Amino acid sequence: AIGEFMVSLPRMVYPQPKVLTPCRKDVLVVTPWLAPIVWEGTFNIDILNEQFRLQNTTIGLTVFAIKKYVAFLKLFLETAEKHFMVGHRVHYYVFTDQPAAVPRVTLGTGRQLSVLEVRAYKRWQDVSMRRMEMISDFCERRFLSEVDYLVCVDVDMEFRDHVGVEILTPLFGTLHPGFYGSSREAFTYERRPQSQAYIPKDEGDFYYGGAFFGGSVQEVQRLTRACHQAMMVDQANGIEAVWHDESHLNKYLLRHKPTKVLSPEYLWDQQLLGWPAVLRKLRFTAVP
Amino acid sequence: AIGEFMVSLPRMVYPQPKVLTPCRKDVLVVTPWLAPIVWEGTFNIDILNEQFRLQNTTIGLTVFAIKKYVAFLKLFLETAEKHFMVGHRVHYYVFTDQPAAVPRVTLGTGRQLSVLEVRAYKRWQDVSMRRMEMISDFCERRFLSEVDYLVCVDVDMEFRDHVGVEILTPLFGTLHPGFYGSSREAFTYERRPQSQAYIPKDEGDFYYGGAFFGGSVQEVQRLTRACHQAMMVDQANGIEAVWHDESHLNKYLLRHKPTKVLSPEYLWDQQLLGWPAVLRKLRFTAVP
Repeated sequence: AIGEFMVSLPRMVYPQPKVLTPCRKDVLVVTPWLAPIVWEGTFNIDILNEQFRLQNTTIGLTVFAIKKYVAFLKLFLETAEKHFMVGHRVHYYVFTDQPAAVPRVTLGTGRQLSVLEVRAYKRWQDVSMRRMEMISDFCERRFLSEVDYLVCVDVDMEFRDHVGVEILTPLFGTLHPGFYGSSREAFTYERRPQSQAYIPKDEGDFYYGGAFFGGSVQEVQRLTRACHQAMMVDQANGIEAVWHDESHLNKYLLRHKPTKVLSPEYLWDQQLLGWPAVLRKLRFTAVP
Repeated sequence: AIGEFMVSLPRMVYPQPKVLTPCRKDVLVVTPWLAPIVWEGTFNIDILNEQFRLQNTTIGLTVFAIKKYVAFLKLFLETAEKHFMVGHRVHYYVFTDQPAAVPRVTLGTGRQLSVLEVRAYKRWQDVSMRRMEMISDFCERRFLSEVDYLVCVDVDMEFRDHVGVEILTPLFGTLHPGFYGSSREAFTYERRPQSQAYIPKDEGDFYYGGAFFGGSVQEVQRLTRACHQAMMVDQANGIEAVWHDESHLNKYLLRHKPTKVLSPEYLWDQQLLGWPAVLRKLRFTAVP
């Protein structure tokens, strides 16, 4: 559960934080609205693990695997078992058009998987809107009873390093690895005023990736509901945003600021971008 | 109100945050448990003001003025009117043994003051415990109906610069200006194991000042209730902590980590410590 009376932490011995020493000198570690930007060196995972285990935290992971993308699930789940929220309760939700193609992956204790079938829609429009629509319906269903936080990711990926409770907060986005060093005029936001996703050239904090976002169930139900309704307006107006639900996600997080932002450690592509010195760990990566 | 459905922010034009430029290179701006440490240069006050005004935020300030300390109230309130939460709804609660000695200070719109009398206790023990006891009783009374956040400060102080919604969070402490550069063995925590406030030599994140703490009403009612009960145990055991309620506040915030920590900008003494280059603004200061 979240925000509930929480017991005292036990005695712990760790290095004293030093007020007059920055934790990173090469990157921004806090937004202008005082949300942490999560990089290696910003968190002590031992303290955070204690805090979240004392709250009996359950994390849901949602992933959509449609048509040939089912091929990606075996590595995705195997690597999640090695690196995602180890030590905590996890519930994976795999949305697919092919229930029988889901691989039988062995899970650690406290971890479960549900397979949810999707309707194989006739119209590409309903396909484009499907993820936001489905996440928001289950949010008001199983998710509210079953998990405290939801993480929504793409399947054509693998975990290579720790992804844990440091990311948990009411609402988070992740810096897209193609744009974290770019000026805002270069961001690929929707630029046509006729779209609900429109953001003007002089606005924008970050370009967030559609492949990794999440939050508390309530906040994820708000975001996905908003993006789905906005996409439905655009479809009625005969316009499709340049980057589909990612365009809507960016308009949402511009107007409703995330309470944590994840660094590109959490969403990377080594084939296209290599391993820059500013990335001390590559945690969740494109499969080539 | 807090955590309630919040409307979208309006269009705003401001400088793009740059991911590859730290906001401060001379100080730590985030704790190891990912709480922001609030310094000048870490926040855009325009964004935060919008967020908190859209939530119709009311901030209560509590201050105790006993015996000759009533003399400090005129400057304390006059300077609060110039610098504390301007633009937002404020309710000052002045706890005093001398209701008639409270100065008639002119308040801006949306700002009110209540005078609450204290019992002039016979025993110094009940005096030492009085602030935590009284704050926690009103927390379960007027505060829960009347304000969203509570800030609890000492009266022998003056505001010299902005103190605003950047500080608001479920639970905050402030770095004591005497210790922000010290190692933990130097912190004046209670060191006797017989006291409820005991902290061992190898433990401790920061030394927090008893003169400036706060949070949501629920979290402040938890902290003050805990410190009052712990002080009552110590009194039954015939021990008084070295720094009274400040010792208990430190034991509390060690075991229950604050969600924001305020830099010594927010609690300073220029007579004793000058104006170091690391302090870009001196916001709330000892009266000499």
